[PDB]
Amino acid sequence: NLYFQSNADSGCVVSWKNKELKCGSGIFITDNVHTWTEQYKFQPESPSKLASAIQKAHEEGICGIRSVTRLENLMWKQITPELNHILSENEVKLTIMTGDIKGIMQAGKRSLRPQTFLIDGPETAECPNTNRAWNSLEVEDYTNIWLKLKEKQDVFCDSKLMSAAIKDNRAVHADMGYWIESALNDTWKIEKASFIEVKNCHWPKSHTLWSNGVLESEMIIPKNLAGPVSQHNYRPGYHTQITGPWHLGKLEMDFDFCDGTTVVVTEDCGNRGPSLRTTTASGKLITEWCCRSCTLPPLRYRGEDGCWYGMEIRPLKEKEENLVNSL
Amino acid sequence: NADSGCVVSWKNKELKCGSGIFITDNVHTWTEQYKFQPESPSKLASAIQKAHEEGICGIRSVTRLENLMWKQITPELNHILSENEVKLTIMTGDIKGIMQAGKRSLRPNQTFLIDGPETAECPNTNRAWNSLEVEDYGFGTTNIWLKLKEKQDVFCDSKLMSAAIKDNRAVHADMGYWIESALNDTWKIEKASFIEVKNCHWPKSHTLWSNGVLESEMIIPKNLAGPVSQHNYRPGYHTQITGPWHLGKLEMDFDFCDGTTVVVTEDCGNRGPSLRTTTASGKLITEWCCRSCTLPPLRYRGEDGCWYGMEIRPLKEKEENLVNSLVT
Amino acid sequence: EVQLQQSGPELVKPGASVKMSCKASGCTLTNCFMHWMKQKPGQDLEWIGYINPYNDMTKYSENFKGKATLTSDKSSSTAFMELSSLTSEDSAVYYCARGYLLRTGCFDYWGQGTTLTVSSGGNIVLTQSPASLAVSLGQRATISCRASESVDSYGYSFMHWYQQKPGQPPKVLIYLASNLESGVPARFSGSGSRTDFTLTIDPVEADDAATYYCQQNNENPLTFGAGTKLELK
Amino acid sequence: EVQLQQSGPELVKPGASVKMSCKASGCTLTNCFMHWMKQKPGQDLEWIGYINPYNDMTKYSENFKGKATLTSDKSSSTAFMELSSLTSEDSAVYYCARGYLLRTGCFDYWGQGTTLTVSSGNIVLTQSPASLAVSLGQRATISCRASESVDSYGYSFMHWYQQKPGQPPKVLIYLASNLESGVPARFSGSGSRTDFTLTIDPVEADDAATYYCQQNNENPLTFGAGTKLELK
Ligand SMILES: *[C@@H]1O[C@H](CO)[C@@H](O)[C@H](O)[C@H]1NC(C)=O
Ligand SMILES: *[C@@H]1O[C@H](CO)[C@@H](O)[C@H](O)[C@H]1NC(C)=O
Repeated sequence: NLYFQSNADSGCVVSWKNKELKCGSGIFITDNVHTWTEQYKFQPESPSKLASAIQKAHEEGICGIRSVTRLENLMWKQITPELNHILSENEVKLTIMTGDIKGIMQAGKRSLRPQTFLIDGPETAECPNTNRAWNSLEVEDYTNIWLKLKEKQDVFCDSKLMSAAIKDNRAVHADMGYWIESALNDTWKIEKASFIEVKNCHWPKSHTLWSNGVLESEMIIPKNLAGPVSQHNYRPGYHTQITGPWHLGKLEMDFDFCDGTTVVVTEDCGNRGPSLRTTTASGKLITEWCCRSCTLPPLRYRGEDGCWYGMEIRPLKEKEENLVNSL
Repeated sequence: NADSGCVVSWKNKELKCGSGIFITDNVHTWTEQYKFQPESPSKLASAIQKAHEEGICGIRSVTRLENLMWKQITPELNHILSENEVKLTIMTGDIKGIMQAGKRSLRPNQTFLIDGPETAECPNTNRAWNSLEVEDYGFGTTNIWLKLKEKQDVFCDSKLMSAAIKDNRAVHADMGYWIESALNDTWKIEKASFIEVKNCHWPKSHTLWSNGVLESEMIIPKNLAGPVSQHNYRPGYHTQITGPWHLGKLEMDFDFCDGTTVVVTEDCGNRGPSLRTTTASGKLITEWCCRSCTLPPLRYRGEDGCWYGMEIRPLKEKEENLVNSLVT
Repeated sequence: EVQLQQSGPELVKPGASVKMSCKASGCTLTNCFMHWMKQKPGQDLEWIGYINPYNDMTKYSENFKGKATLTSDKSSSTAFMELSSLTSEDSAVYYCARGYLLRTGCFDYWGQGTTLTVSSGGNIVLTQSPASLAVSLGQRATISCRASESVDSYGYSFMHWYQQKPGQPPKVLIYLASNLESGVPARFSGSGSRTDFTLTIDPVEADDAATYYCQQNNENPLTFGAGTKLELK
Repeated sequence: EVQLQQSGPELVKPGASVKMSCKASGCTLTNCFMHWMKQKPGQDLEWIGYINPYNDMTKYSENFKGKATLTSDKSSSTAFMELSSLTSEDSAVYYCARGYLLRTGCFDYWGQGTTLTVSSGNIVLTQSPASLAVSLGQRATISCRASESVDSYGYSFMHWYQQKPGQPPKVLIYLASNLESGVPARFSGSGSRTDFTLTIDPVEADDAATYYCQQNNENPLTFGAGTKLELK
């Protein structure tokens, strides 16, 4: 032929562990979670288009919205001064106030439509999630990222942001706020997972490796928390981390011992329950842990306030009542 | 731990540096980036005695790089065989279109045939196939060390496979494949490039969207290392079992063949073996059709011209005058 | 359980840099988060951040990210703090205290202080009431602390009370809203939940004249009250 | 149907480069694959490669990857061949012929040839016989063995050319056994797979020439060594 198939990403890359340098053309999945400064910014194409769907929203009886992704909320912070100003010139007595992010970004059952108002913050019964919009933005085009109002109301994370890759038997599912690594050592299992957000949308199988023959009851990161339905989302001896410490919001999951503690495998151990932290509220360390039928190293999370263990890792001797847990 | 470096996207118009996974297109590279080498040529000589002793008369390579390896290596294999005292000559030949599979396998005067053309004296039932897996990597070109597999299965070596999806454009890739998918209204296969055509199975661990797949809808057939994935669909096309895979090295996409036209008509002929747009003598067949396929037409392009998907038949011309792909 | 030793006082020229140190004893990897706080002469305390020398885990409060740099030496288990470009607003007593991660413990044990002279939808705010309070021996002294947002997590109140005599580091009295720190006389008590807490001294005595601070560690940044100056009649 | 116009003769010093041209008329995008061949004085023909000026599809045979560079001009539909570092081993007559892609057609039409003088001041086809003398009215038999089948899709991609002195080859038989339009039926070819034979019966006065067999079943395209037929 005479066609140059560089519709892709062209450049060079060096691998520290593999000890080679490779150039060429293809697909580059970058880690947009462990970046030092903000690589991507959310922006709306038309704030006035957004102002329409916000009036229209309250006219539908909607009191507020809950963000899907963290960058959506951070967009809502920079954007709220002008959204209230276009509202002021169009003289609607409805004020937009946006607060900060809880742990999980809970989903809401209402939605905006294309053409006081509380963005995020904590929960409230005066403006419940039943009346909050959620997942009504999709990506338009593009470092900057432009957003537009969505068509249909479904429960799936914006596919235009997701990515996955597998090579040299190391697998990755990635997001603006997720980074899930799996690897082949005897068997395929999850090894690390990084979170800047924890969302409540569904990971679309179109962006999932090995999405066949999965029992959701064995997915480590739960489906309801944007867990990918994949056999890479698997660890032998662990089941879904439904009650993991997802309330930390930003956390680091992996498989190793928490500092100063030990996990043993014993059938005498307690059943799997809500995740406990290794330090009491007073700062005491609980050194001896166990699990009934898990596989070492233990599933451990690390967050802003210390080290937590997977659901199946219980204290060996210490009574659970003295421990901080995630309910 | 990962791949760190920089990348420029011409279509997206940005530059991005960072750390992650870089899937390179190892098919349209200008030089041979990777070469297969054996860890122990002496171990390969041993496992071939046992093969020949068991009645295995030859072997068929899975991947193209495997055949090239058997070429660099046969002078040393015959020298290790001669020093070891055994009247057996190995001669390994060239590659046909499809890399046909054999039903036997290796385990960890008289003649031993590696690849080459087909034969009744040494049929595929009695040839070893897919007995090598990757050990580790060199650096640079870049070396790939191979060793004998512990188990006999039909799955392509996973250490060579890769997949990726970002910007709603997905890729399933290999030392010899490069299969692109994209979301335009719907998810469908768009382009797929081949330097080899192999006869192993694309392992589901390295497959995107591998649930609820019908093999009767996979464009690249499961039997030709087609990935079992809903990224391997195209509306209005079914499995291309009789595509021109004998071409060996070819380029699939969806566009009209130079100088031809496809129309959608219920009067068109039924789907059969893939035909070529130029007759053997060099005449061009300009008018084509298909019963219920969706335009643009599925086309293959190889060193000998432009072929069409199975459902695209000539409109006026009698099919008997055309070259078709039922090559044995 | 843990002993903290801060470096001597420093007198610096405006615009230059200064580096002060704190050496810890009785630490382990799991505790031993060395926090740093700033106190203008007779003022509230600002939380700068922490650094654990064994881990090199660090955190800064937003106000100080260009200003402070926390570094460590695992070997001696010593923390260092560097203070960028210096202005007269940086003159204060800078305390190094041992603490823990976010919703964890209190400032158990304290360094003696290093005195710095320069010459030639947000934070949780704690409001203390009253600003000053005068009382006789035997009476009941009541100090209250209002948080603008709940300081509760996991069924605990991450709220603490400290007493500070002049020219001295604070001392822990009540931790977790209501627990009597070991070795503190039972006349001190704390109570409350969510956003409303009260310290009570009953009966107040001759020794108890000091300034009383509430502090929270339910969320970063850590913040203090304005103080309550308690004085005898 | 197609007219090929090659550039004038070139006398070149050893060590320099040369760029010769070929201008095509009556081409379309779909054919118009301009192949290039080298013919040492009174020797076999080597296939250099092709370039289609409309497409810029190009292919080189391995021997010429360092030597030849093919370039194009869509506007005039002209192919250019440049010949890198020149030695007297490069002295030859260089032909430009219209052909097709791999298993397709034959060298339909040929340019007149460019004579390159360098001075200061795979499927192997074996042709038999090398030279052969025969009398008027008798029968000439030339045979061509291919080292591998040149058969594909039920055709034999085997062709026969006649080359009078000082002139490009001409097609006589295409696809092993088909008579090119206007070629006398006294010429006939037969065979399949690896064994082919051209027969002239009866040979006549005009039939004194050198005869080549050629295949295009697999790259590179290859020729026979030639058969010099002489009268008596
Ligand atoms: C792989 O597994 C073995 C045994 O299970 C273990 O000793 C080794 O550390 C593992 N390596 C990894 C997880 O990189
Ligand atoms: C998407 O579909 C439209 C429909 O006509 C087509 O014209 C367009 O070329 C397609 N886009 C891509 C990128 O193939």
